[PDB]
Amino acid sequence: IFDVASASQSNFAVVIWCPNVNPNVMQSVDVKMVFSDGSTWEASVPLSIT
Amino acid sequence: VSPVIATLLLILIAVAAAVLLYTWVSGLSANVAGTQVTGKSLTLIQATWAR
Repeated sequence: IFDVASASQSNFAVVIWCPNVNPNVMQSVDVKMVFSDGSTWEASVPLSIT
Repeated sequence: VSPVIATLLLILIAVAAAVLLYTWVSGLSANVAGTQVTGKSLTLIQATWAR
């Protein structure tokens, strides 16, 4: 297990597994990333079936 | 022969004190601690409260 992960040119994915998230009661969730320099970035993910 | 002996003892005395000044001066230097500069403020991951 390492404290920092890095990426390069071209596409890449992020896999997240939190057992507490329930699609039947949550309309949407959000993800936040904290950089090594301290800046931050956020994205939005719908969970609703459709 | 008074002057000749007097002058000699005076020369030795001044040389000894000068060398002692050097040791004291150099020891005085490089004897300052200083400080560190705290990093940039810590980003706030969350603020919350419970009972």
